[PDB]
Amino acid sequence: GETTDGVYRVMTRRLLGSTQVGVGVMQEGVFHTMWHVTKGAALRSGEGRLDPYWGDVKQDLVSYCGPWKLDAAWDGLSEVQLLAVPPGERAKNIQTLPGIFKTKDGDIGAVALDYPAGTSGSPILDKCGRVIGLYGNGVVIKNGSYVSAITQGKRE
Amino acid sequence: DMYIERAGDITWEKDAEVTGNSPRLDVALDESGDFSLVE
Ligand SMILES: COC[C@H]1CN(c2ccccn2)CCO1
Repeated sequence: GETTDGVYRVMTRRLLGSTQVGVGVMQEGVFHTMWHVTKGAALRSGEGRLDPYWGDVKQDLVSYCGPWKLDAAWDGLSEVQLLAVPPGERAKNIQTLPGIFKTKDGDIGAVALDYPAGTSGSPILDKCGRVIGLYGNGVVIKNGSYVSAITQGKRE
Repeated sequence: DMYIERAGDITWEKDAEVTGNSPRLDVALDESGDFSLVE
């Protein structure tokens, strides 16, 4: 199937019509997405098949055809861009200054942008275009607004 | 079955729409990968 680097929609024909359940990143021959998008199931890319290679429910991440390749990190200071790919809508870059998720095991960057559930797996980028994490796993704060973590994996 | 469809290049767009705030939140992460607010 298509192995070109870039952002991709994760679609399903199991439900009514064709539904977008998420988004992912193709880089160095590996497809990267959030675990809750695919639940670890196999993926199709045209006539080709993508098999899961690594996954973790707690990190909420999964890679296909090879190990996690994305290792860029938010510098904790500058604005970033969410390359949002919403269901049935064109890819669109949104600039924001990330907030902070303070946890017992350290701080994580967070993006306060609200999109449909099927936008999960959309990449967050630095000024150099490097993917610093995926959008789609977060929390719903007091005023009902959505704040996602900047979820990044580990390159072995 | 699930399938992928290309949607674009991953590039920084100069003069993209600038929105969203930056909240500092105390959060907890459980074994199921669910984030929750700590108060
Ligand atoms: C009031 O809460 C709104 C929705 C936002 N949701 C999203 C948004 C983007 C990506 C993934 N999930 C989680 C469930 O709540």
